[PDB]
Amino acid sequence: ALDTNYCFSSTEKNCCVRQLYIDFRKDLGWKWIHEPKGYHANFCLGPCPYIWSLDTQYSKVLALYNQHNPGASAAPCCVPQALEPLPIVYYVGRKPKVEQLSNMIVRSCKCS
Amino acid sequence: ALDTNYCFSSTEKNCCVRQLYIDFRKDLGWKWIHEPKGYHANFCLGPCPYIWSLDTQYSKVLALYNQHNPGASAAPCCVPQALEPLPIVYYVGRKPKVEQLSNMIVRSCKCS
Repeated sequence: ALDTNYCFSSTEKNCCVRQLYIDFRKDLGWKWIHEPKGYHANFCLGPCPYIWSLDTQYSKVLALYNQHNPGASAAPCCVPQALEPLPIVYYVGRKPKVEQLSNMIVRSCKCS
Repeated sequence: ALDTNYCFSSTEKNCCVRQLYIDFRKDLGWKWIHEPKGYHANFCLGPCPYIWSLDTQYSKVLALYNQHNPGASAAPCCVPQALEPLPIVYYVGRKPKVEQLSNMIVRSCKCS
């Protein structure tokens, strides 16, 4: 349950959902969307120690390796698990159209 | 095609598969396997700039954000894509058994 619900509810040094806002024009150079002018994408940050949402088998061994070998580089990394859509409005000429952009918001992270 | 084939033929500063050997007894404390005594698991390390194997839409967006905002933290991370099994032998009493442990070798990485 490494979601925005848990992670935002606390400070948390391990892998977790972090606040992030993106301006469509300032950050992507997307000049074509009408609303919103940007959105809260969030991102995944934090170390992946053993027990901490190691889902795959390889994660477990890899995390475990890292314990018995601290300064290693080799470690599971914190990445998104659940992604959610973002509804927007853009004009095509002066007809407005609503599209739903898939997987734009991270709601939860994992270690991989 | 960020696989061992590509990744090992050269050095590569971006997200790519990196060599790693894991000793069952020394690194995991596993005293129950007979063969092998260890194996080459490998791992995923390296930066994820734009274009560099960005799979989900969010990854692309995140990478694009990072172009317009260089030292940003918010960035796709190098993680495995393809995992391959490892065949092993362990004793049960003195009868030997042949098992396939799933997803134990990383063959390729991606940016997420």
